[PDB]
Amino acid sequence: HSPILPGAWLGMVGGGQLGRMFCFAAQAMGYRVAVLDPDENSPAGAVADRHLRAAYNDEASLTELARLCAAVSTEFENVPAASLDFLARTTFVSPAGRCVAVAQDRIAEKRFIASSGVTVAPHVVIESSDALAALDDAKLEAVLPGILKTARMGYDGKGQIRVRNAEEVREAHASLAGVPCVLEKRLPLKFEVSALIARAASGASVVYPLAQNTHRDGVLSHTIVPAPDASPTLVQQAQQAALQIADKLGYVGVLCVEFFILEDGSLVANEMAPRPHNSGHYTVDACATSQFEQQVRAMTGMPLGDTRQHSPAVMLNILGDVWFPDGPKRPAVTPPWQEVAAMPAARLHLYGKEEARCGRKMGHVNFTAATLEEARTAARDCARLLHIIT
Ligand SMILES: Nc1ncnc2c1ncn2[C@@H]1O[C@H](COP(=O)(O)OP(=O)(O)O)[C@@H](O)[C@H]1O
Ligand SMILES: [Mg+2]
Ligand SMILES: [Mg+2]
Repeated sequence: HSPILPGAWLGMVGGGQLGRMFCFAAQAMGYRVAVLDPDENSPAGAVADRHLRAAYNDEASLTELARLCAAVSTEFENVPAASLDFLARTTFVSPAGRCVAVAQDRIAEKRFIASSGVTVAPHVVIESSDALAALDDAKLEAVLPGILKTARMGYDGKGQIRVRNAEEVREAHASLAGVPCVLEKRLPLKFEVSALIARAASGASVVYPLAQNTHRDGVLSHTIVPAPDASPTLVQQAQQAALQIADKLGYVGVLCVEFFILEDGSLVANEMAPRPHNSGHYTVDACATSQFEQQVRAMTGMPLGDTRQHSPAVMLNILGDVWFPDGPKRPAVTPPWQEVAAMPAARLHLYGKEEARCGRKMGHVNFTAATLEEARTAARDCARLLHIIT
């Protein structure tokens, strides 16, 4: 892989905020970015050097992208793997379609992570309605109460149903149109962490500090780095687990592995994203090389960057709910960005999305300071200001 050098065209399939932040990282280093995204108002397309407005399976546009670009990546975990494989006929694609196919499918993903030597949650695979019908209630009850999750196309807790007995499992599967699913035992979670790694085609890799993540209603709310409740041993285990998965997968790119720490202290792998991750946004303001720059480096065959964290950090997600302080049925109110910007620790990142909607990710604020407790305190003050907390 002769390295792809500054000045070249780099392709990005998907045009959300992750693709937008990739654009800034690539363009700062002198690359040009072509974004393929069907939406006219794409956050990434708005800043890309070129936006191909097309469906992710459009043959002509895929051909155009691969002809223009020396290397192509994605920011969209649910992208069709066949689109990445089509692109790889004529250009370098990182991560490869085969890797994305494993990570985007909960059944394949749990099997693969287990086969890497990493513990996953107790679960029952439900391949089809016919298969579920043949399972006895005891086999379901062994992982109940639990969560029925669609194997494909879930994000932000969607495609998931709580289930408390075998009958609810069967009704839930019908409610999900009978698609393949995983039934996971609900575990007693003490805290959640994510390991962020980048891996080059050579097998070289870098790892970030462990991020400690808090979710509300299944959506990431904030991230604290380095994880205050993760001992050096656990940090080491979680990092090695992500690297073992990435090595076995032949993964080239940025990989984020989410973990549970249970009340008994055990580490359980939840899922992985074949891309930069919401819980890695802090790297932009806290680390030498951001996760977006690692994606550039991995896909170009350039050396991976240093992951040194120069400042402790907290990321606070900004959902569209913040625009509705008087409730969703009342008019939107522009959030107090002038008061956020008056906070010394605050690094404001807004995605350029036109319409604020509840549940929609509109931005994030990174808080950096000399000490983690100063950053945590600032993020709490900002959360109260925005009515994220009381
Ligand atoms: N087996 C489980 N036990 C307990 N909590 C869980 C389990 N699976 C998921 N959760 C909770 O729900 C959140 C979202 O589930 P996850 O499968 O990660 O959804 P998504 O893929 O949409 O991000 C997790 O971060 C975790 O807090
Ligand atoms: Mg996944
Ligand atoms: Mg998750």
